[PDB]
Formats: sequence, structure tokens, C-alpha cells
Amino acid sequence: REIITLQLGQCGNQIGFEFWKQLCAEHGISPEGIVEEFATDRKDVFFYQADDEHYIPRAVLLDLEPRVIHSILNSPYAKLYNPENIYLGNNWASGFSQGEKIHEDIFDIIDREADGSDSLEGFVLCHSIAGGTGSGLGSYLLERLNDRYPKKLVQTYSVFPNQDEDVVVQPYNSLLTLKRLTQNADCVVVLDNTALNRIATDRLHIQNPSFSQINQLVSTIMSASTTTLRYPGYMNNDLIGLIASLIPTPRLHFLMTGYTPLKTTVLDVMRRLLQPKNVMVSTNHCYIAILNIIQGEVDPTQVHKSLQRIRERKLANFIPWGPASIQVALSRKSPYLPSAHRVSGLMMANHTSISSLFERTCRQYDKLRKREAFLEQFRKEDMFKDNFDEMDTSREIVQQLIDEYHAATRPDYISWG
Amino acid sequence: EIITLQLGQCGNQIGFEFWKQLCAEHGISPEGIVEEFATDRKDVFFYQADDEHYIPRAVLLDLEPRVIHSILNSPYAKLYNPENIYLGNNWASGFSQGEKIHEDIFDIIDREADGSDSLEGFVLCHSIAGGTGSGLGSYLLERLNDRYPKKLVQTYSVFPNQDEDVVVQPYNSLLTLKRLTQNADCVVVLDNTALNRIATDRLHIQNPSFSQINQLVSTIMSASTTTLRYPGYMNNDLIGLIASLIPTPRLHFLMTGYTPLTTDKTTVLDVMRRLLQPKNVMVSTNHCYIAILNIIQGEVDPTQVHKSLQRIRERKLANFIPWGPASIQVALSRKSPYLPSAHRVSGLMMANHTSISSLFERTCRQYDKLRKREAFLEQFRKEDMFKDNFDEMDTSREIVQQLIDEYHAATRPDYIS
Amino acid sequence: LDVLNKKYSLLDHMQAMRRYLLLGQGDFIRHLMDLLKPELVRPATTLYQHNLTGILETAV
Amino acid sequence: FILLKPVFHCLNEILDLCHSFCSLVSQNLGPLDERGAAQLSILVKGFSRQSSLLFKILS
Repeated sequence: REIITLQLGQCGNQIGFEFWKQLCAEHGISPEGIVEEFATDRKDVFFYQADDEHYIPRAVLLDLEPRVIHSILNSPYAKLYNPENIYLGNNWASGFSQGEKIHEDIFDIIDREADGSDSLEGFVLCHSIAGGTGSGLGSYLLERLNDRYPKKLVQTYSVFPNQDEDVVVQPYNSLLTLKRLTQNADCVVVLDNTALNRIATDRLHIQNPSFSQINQLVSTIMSASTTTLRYPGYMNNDLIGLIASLIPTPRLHFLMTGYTPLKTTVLDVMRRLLQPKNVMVSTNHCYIAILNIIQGEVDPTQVHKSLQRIRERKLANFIPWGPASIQVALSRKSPYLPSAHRVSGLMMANHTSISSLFERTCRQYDKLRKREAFLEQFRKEDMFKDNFDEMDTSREIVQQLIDEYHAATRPDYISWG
Repeated sequence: EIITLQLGQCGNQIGFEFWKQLCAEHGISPEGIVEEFATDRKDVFFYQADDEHYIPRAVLLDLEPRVIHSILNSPYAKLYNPENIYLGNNWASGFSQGEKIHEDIFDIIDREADGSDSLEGFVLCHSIAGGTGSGLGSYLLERLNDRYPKKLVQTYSVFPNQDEDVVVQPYNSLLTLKRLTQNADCVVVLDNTALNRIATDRLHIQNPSFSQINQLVSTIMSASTTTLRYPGYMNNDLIGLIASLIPTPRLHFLMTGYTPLTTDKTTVLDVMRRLLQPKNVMVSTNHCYIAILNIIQGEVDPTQVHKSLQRIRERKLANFIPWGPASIQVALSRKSPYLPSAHRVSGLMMANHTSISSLFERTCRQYDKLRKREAFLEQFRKEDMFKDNFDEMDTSREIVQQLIDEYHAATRPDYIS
Repeated sequence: LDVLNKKYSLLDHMQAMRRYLLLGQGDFIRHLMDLLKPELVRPATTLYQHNLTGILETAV
Repeated sequence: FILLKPVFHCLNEILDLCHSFCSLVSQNLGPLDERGAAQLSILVKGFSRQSSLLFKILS
């Protein structure tokens, strides 16, 4: 059973390139795509064994405008993620109108790679929020993915524009993308621009943009989160069996994430992950479900008694309308790497403080919507949605989302949100 | 024992390549001489000869002789040496000019059929609707069953669709197809459309592909005639061979496929499944295979085939739905020494499928629109004398419509009726 | 110990038997649990060994 | 299967039934019921029965 990897737009294909480059370096695969000589890791989820003994990633470089794709292509990885299924815009209105017209050219690609399966069961997106090629086209594409394949999951590794305000329609592009995330998507692992930009200085400084640094952490987040897919284990060999414990009702489909390395024993990596400083994202709040992946040379005998000790001291809090816990995915650290021994734990968890992150952009929308403002002053808006109904519909849809997330923090969420 | 009856300009070209390839694979020179590098059984086709200057048994009947000097000046005339050569493009003219030459070209059949130790059937190298072959081959097909009622008539009829200039071609195709349905015992079909595409797939040939199509058919067709000519008794003549492919008499057209198109690790499952793939198939709704056989040639490991069927079967890579039990077979055979540089295995398809009804539907439509336009009825004198009220062309339609209906009906469980 | 540990691979047989009879391999089990389901929905007299040995080998 | 089993015996009666059906269609020839329906239906029953006895192999 297999997972496809629809990396989208300029930012998403950079971090997607970094993701496949990290997976290439971690698996027994050359930059040529050919089996490396020292190469058991599991490839069928992510790679196709083409007739040259070419492990080709199940990719789609589904971009919209030209610039960085050529520099991805002319790399030493030119023929890795590439059986040539590639393809070829500033705001949500323009992007949606272009995601429409092309869609015969690209839907054939999805169907082509889907028919290249024994059983497909996932569409991992690398989606840039508020960016132009991410906005509109991505939102159109998100609706069509569930129309065409209503039994296949859409999971979004959304990189989120939490920062100080360049583009004036920036709040809208986040709101109108958030609408789809809040109903079409099945999971959203959210990564925060300021939290990563802070964490850069919190190990090795950057100043004006140097995305290639924070991208190293992003690649470790994707690789860590897919580690239990890419090796055997008694549990969590598949994406839905992993996601099921975290998202308890279908509207709570967003996850915050933590990562420790910013000798070892499990109790100290558990304790670290729990501290607020290590979360890569910026009224009572409580956890809903926590899962953490401990990739390392760890003795498994320690893992259970570490949970019990972390329970007894109540360093983590949840909400009592239902049971919950922290959940630990112990994994083998990857060989074919340098220093494949430093314990390097990651967490993902559903916690209700993410509601405030949405509420920030809601408040930014309300400021512009109670002002008079630059509502996408390009004719691809004015000839498309000059009645402006969709953003207010998106605003009441996210207001129901805020109310649902805050409703989750009461003892009577057995009643309706 | 079997003879070829190559006819029309197409028939001579496929038959000239037929005998030019047959001497080559049986280790025999253009003169019929056993080459000095020489067990087999050339016996069936090859007329056993005094000096072992081996001969074909080929009756080189011809009409409007314009090009065929250029086939008869080849060094292979010394193979087709018995001096049994004999000298409009519409179906009616081709049929009736056959009648106007018939006596000699009937007798010099017996002058060879009395020489054959046990004649079993007649192989008609022929084209649907093709010019001087049009009429002619279908005329002989009306006669063979009256004068030789026990012998079986098989037509390796290449079909008129060329991806697609003759204006009487659909009428000729209908009129020949009434004979190929009602008068043949079996038909093996090739699409010029598919063969152009296959030539453009393996190489860079589409329109030019013609003398090249002669190589492709002769590679198909040497294989279809192989169990007749070599040891290994899977079924050592014409009539054990085909009974696997026809359950009910009117439903006798069969598809074509030939796995390794650039043969000049692999396993049986590769050579047998690459054969059922409709894109590798030389042919272009719901679609049953009614029955399947593969003739496979090379260094098959004999323990694999029994296990190959499991990994075909359980992945539902074939779909048998007759009214009863019929399924997929293998006929193992010797590597053939005409292939110099060879893949260690290869194979060839022959299967009673439903999708050939699509080309019959094109044929019926292409008749019906030009029949109801009445412009390409031509009012030609041969076209009119054969049928001054066109009643044969009327009755020719209802039979191929019944072929459409029977193909549409044997596809259902109904065929107790 | 030196013979049984490599002429009859005794330690690999323990390691493999844990991969299968104790479900340790994981992938073999997630895929087989899928492929095998419509067979095992049916009542038990309708199940035959040629389906089952073929689908096991397919999962392997 | 020539090592001696009930499988071999059931195949022997299947082959006897085949030859007898061959003999029937090879002697009656034309499309006429020469009291051929009783023998033919008896072989339809024998074949259905021994085909179902052939399917004992999956035990």
C-alpha cells in the first residue's frame, strides 16, 4: 500500500526537494536514483522500482511559474524524483482561475501515478500558506482531490506565515486557504515561520532570509514524521492507523509539533519535548492527544517506566470529557548516515492553543474588513468574485472553527461543539 | 500438414517475408540448401526436396502483376521455385477477376495438395479490403469450403484501420468480413493503427512503417506457425493449436501481441503479462477475455510458470467471464535460431477478446455513413454487375451487425441461447 | 552452537519466527489484512487452501 | 498422479466418459436424436458428478 506526494508551489517544492534529498540520503539510494552499494529500510511506500533499477520517488513537481524548478532540475538529483511528471501568480483569486484551466493537464498526472499503484492511500501536500501559487491554485486543487478520489486522504504539511507584515492581501490568502484546510483536508501538520525563524537563532543565527537553514529542520520534521512508515514495526505502518489516535472528531484536523535537539535517556527527551520553548509553533488550554517518535539507540525497557514517571508528576494536561495520553513511537535510527546514534525525538500533538494562531489572522481580516482595504485589486478578482461573498463565508466558517476549538476545552464536549 | 495461400500485393509482401523468414529460421539458404551449420521438422510447410534444396508449397497466384516482378527477382525465388507462379481495386472486381482466372489457380492447388502427405488446412495471408487482394482472397474463401469441406481455413488478415486513402474501403471491408465471418474457420487480426503506434513506440516509425510492418507481422507469424515446424508436442499441427481459442463457432476472431519488441533479469510472468497489456497489444465499455493462450520461447525456468499464475491471478491482472470455466494457458517452446542477439526469453499472444468489437463498430459505422450518403457506391460497372440491386451489400451488413450483436451477447451469461 | 548457528541458521529462525508468528514484520500484516479480508468475510466452509496459499505468497 | 490414489481412479472414469462422448458425436454425426438424448444426458450427469468429485482436491 502506497502514498503519493503532491508538493506544490515555489516554497513547497523547495522543501519537497529538501525532503526527497533527505530521504535519498537516509535510504540506500544514490543521487542518480540507483541502488547504493552498501545498502532493511522500506521503500515501496515512497519510491517506484523502475526498470533501470531506478528508485524514483512518487513525486509531482506540480508548480505554476518557472523560477526555482530549473535550479531543482539542474541539480545532482536531476533524475531522482523525476519520471517526468512535472508541470507548468500572486493571490488567491488569480491562483484559483489558473488552477481551473490547466487541470486536464495535471489531473492526468495524478491518475497516471494513481494507476501506478497496488493500492494508493494518501496525498501528502507541501503547501505554502498566504503565498500566491499556494493560494487559489492549491485551494482549487484541494477541492478536486476529494471530488476525484473521495476515498483517499489529503494530508497537508502547511508552512504558515505567522510573522509581522511584501503583500497587502496576505491575511486574505491565509483565510481563503484555511477554509479548505477546515473541511477538505484530513490532517494538517502546521509549521510556523516565526517559530522556526526564532529557533534558527536558538541554535545557529540567521538575519535577512536564509531559508536553506530553517529548511534543514523542516526536512527533519518530514523525515521524522514519516520514519515509522519507512521501517517495519508492530504499530503505525500506515498513515491512517497513525492519524486515527490524534484527530478524535473530523474538525480537529490540525497538529502542533515539537523537536528536541536544539548519551541520552528517554525521560529527558520526553521532559524536553514537553517544555514550551521546544514547540515549533508560537483562557484554559489542554492537550487532546500527544504522539512522539523517539528515533535512536534507546533501550526499549526504559520507555514504559519513563511514561509512568512523566504521568505521576503531571507535566502534561489534557481534557476530561474523554481519555487521552502521550503515545511513544520507538524507532530504529537510520544507518547510511553520520553519527546515527544521537537520540533525536519529535512530537506531534493536538493542542487547543493553535486556535489563537487562526484567531490572529481572523483579527487581521476583521481589521481590513472593517476598514476600507486592498481587496485583491487585480482583474482576476474583479472578473471572478467581485461580490466578495466567499471571504465572509470563509470568515464565519473559521469562526465556527474557533468556537469548536474553544468548545473542546470544557467538560461537556460530549455535547455539540 | 499446411500450405500458405498468399494473395494480393499485400499477401505477396507478407508471404515473401514469410518464406524469406522461414528459410532463415530453418537453417536454409535463399536456394533452399541446408546451410552447413546444421533436428527440426520443416516437413509441414517446407516441401521436402530431392537435394534438400527445400521448397515452400506456395502457389504464387497474382493479378494486375505490376509490382510482383520486383518480388520474383529476389534470390528467394529459388526457394519458391516450382514455377507454379501464375499471372480494378474494388471488392467486386477483385472477386470476379478471381473467377475469371479460377480454373488454373484451382487445379494447381491440387497439383500441390496431392503432393502433401496429409493436408490439414489453408493459411490465407491476406488483407481486409486491400485492392487486388480485396475480393480475390474472399472469393477463394467462398470456394475452398465447397471443394475442400473438411480442411480448415485460417486468415491472418491485417485490418483496414491505419490510424487514418481508398473510398470503397469500408464497403470492401464489410463485404470481405461477411466472408471472413461466414466462411473462415479462424481469423488472426492486426491493426495497422496499433502497428504504426508500436513502431513509433519501439522506434521512430508511423507513416513509413510498412516494409517495417512486414518485419513485425513476420515476427508474430513465424511464432504462430512454430509448433507446426519444430519438436515439442504441446500440439504439433494446426488443429490442436486453435481449439483453445474458440468456444462457439461464429466467435473466432483473435487478438495479437508479441512481448519483447527490442529483443535484438526477465521471467515467464514478465513475458506472459507484457503480452496482455493492451498498449503492447497490436490492437486498438466492458471487456471479457473469453480465452487466452501464450506461446513463449526461450530459457524459461520450468518451475516458475505454476507459481506465476498465482501472482497473475490474485492481482486480477486477467478477467475471465465466459458463461463457463475457460481461462489462460501456456504453450512452451524451443528458442528459434532466426533471432541472433536475443533476450533469454520472449513470448506471443493469441486471445479471443471482446474489445475487437470496437474495430468492427468502426467498420460498421464507416459502411453505414457512406452507404447512406450513396456517393462512394461509385456506379462502377463491376460494382454494379456483381449486384445490380446491391443485395449482397445489404445482406453483408446484417451478418456483421449480428457479429456486433453476438459479441454483445456471448459477453453475457445468456449463451445457452 | 557453531553448527546450529549457521548450518541450520537457528538464530535467524528465531528472529524470523518473531517477524511472522508474533506479527513483528508489520508490512506483511497490514497488506495481508487488506488482501485477505473479502475471503475471510465469508463462512468457513467456503474457504479453500488454494486461495489462501496463493494470497499468502502474494503478500510475501 | 499415477501413484495410486482415488484421484487416479476418478481420472480413469473421466477419460472413459470422454472417449464414450467422443464415440457418440463421432457415430451419430448428423443433428438427429437417435435415442442419443438419454446417453448424452447420462454423460452430462456423469461429467457433472465427477467434475464435482474432481473438486475434492482442496481438502
